[PDB]
Parts: sequence; structure tokens; C-alpha cells
Amino acid sequence: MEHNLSPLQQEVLDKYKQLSLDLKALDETIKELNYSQHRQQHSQQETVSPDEILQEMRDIEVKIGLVGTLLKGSVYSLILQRKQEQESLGSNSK
Amino acid sequence: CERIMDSTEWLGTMFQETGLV
Amino acid sequence: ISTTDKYFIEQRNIVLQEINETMNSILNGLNGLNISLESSIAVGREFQSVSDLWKTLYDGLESLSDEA
Repeated sequence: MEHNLSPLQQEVLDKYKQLSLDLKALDETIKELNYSQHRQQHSQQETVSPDEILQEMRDIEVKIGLVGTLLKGSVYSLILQRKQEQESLGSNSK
Repeated sequence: CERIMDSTEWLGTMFQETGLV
Repeated sequence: ISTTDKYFIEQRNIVLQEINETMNSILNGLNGLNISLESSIAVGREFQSVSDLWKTLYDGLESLSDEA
């Protein structure tokens, strides 16, 4: 039977329908951001994923040590050898 | 040798800035 | 409660159940996504040190601001 809700009630009914729709749209957008099918499905873009995260950042990390940390390690090794030579000289004196 | 140590001073100052040598 | 009103209640409750489950899904997905970004921040935090300590080659605009 045709359900004679109040006209205000009917309007707010269409409004909840609209809210359901754009909530589904937002869900679809968030999924698209979280899709793992970047360039696997028909597409050419990328999504936030290991392609951009640790699998991509560890790619940078395993090589960045060559310029940044190994350089400091070199002079630290020099300083270690120097204090070793110093304590050897002290032992020779003592 | 002075020209040696002069030419490589940019490396020296880099290494000093981070190693506090 | 009128039959029209009652039907509106049960329809309303059904769509509340749908909204509740869909919000639960959205919350879980966003939790995972933000955790992934937190992991990205954690792995990248170590790059600031090398950036600042390597600046001494050439900075340009930062050197200009120092010189301005």
C-alpha cells in the first residue's frame, strides 16, 4: 500500500537515500586509494601501497646508507683505530 | 703536497662537519 | 504505532544496520591506511639527518636566505 508518510518525512527519506549514495561514493574513493590493482587492472596510475611505502622506502633505505651513514662510519672507524693506537702507545710506555 | 691538501679541502670540510674530527 | 510509521521504523533500522556495517568497514580500512602512512613516516624519519648533514654541498635558496 502506498505509504502516506509526512511530506517532511518523505523529503528526509530521499535525503537519507542521498546520504547512502554519497557514502558509497566515499567508500569507493577510499578503496581506489587502497586498491592493489595499480597497473594490474586496466590503468596507468598508482595507489598508496608498498609500491609507494616500505617496499619503496626500504628500496631507498638500503642504498641511502652508502652516502649518509657509511661516510660517518668511515671517520668513526678512523677514530677507533686512533684511540687503539693511543692505548697501544700507552701500553708501550707503561 | 700543499697543493694536494688545498685541492681536497672541500672533502676535508665535509668530513669535519659531520665527524667533528 | 501506525502501519506507515511502523514500516518507516523497520526500514530505518535496516538502513542503520547497513550504515553501521559500512562505517565499521570504513573505520577498519582507514585504520589500516593510516597505520601504513605511520609506517612510511617511521621509515622515512631517518632521511632528515642525511639531508641536513649533506646540505653542505649546495643549498641555493637556503644559502640565499642566509646571505639576504
